[PDB]
Amino acid sequence: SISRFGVNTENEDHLAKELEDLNKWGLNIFNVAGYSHNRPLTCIMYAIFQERDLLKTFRISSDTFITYMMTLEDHYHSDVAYHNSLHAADVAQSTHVLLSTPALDAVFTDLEILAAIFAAAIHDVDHPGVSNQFLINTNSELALMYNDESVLENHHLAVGFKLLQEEHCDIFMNLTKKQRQTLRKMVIDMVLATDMSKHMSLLADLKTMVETKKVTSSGVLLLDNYTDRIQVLRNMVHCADLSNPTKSLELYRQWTDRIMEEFFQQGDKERERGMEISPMCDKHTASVEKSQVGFIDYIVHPLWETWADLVQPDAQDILDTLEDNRNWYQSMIPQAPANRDCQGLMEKFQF
Ligand SMILES: [As]
Ligand SMILES: [As]
Ligand SMILES: [As]
Ligand SMILES: [Mg+2]
Ligand SMILES: [Zn+2]
Repeated sequence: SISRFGVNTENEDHLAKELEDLNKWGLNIFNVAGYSHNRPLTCIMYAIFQERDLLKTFRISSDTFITYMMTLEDHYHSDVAYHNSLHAADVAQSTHVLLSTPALDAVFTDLEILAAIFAAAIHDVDHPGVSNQFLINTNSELALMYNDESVLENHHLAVGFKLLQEEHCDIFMNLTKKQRQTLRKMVIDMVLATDMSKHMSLLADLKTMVETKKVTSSGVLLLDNYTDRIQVLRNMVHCADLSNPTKSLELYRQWTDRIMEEFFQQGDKERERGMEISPMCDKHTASVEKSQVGFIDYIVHPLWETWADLVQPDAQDILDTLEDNRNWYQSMIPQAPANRDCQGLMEKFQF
């Protein structure tokens, strides 16, 4: 209901224009946030669920859905530069687009589609704007609870599911016990997979799958067993999570400005607490351009190249944009002279 969003007819008309790109890679989620009183995750998720008739299929009332989504979205930190609800909204919408790629047509069940989009929506909830290592190094209660392993990722999941218990928030109330068990299994799998420390293993497994790749007479992929389906889904969400460099430059630049701002803020916290500054977190040493080029060359491109292979020729335009964006950043490198976590990777592979 538009009233729950507090949007007037004028901005509702603006949103109607923006949402024409709901099923497109070119959707501008920044504009959606601007016309929805900064509730891009709830707005885009509502639009997605309506578009896919998910509310109908799973007997989720608009009331329960919006209440839960607004609750979830409010648990993202609006003062965190990158890992906020705008990023979650972007990953959710990007996942929604990837799910409809021709090569995957009719491959996934409605429960798997629900699980993937839900996973994308909650994958960074209650993110503090600092890395797992920062939490571990400060002897954070969170790190102690999760034994220093995928600390934030485990937390995002715990929060995402815990919020279903708040008043009028159980969007899975009408799923069968079996469906809830299966969806929960898949969501946990996908969110845990967003831990950048698992990237290399994910890509390797994905490549191994592309080898045994099977298609139909029309070209559609064939995934008849659960293990292969969840493997594609976990990589799909991971790709959506790493899709910023594949969007139009106007968007990509904003995403980059944001992640750097977030890294710099962690750097400020480290300096404030007498800690050594983490890689990429010192604005007076960080090479933004070099870092993006290196990150694309060693992490993003390899991943998307593999995904494109799996769904060829579906993701060709994405690869072209990624290439153009990479070369733009390489050109922007101030005319100069001659680990296993995002921050460490960006510093290591720095071009
Ligand atoms: As909306
Ligand atoms: As991320
Ligand atoms: As990252
Ligand atoms: Mg994350
Ligand atoms: Zn993310």
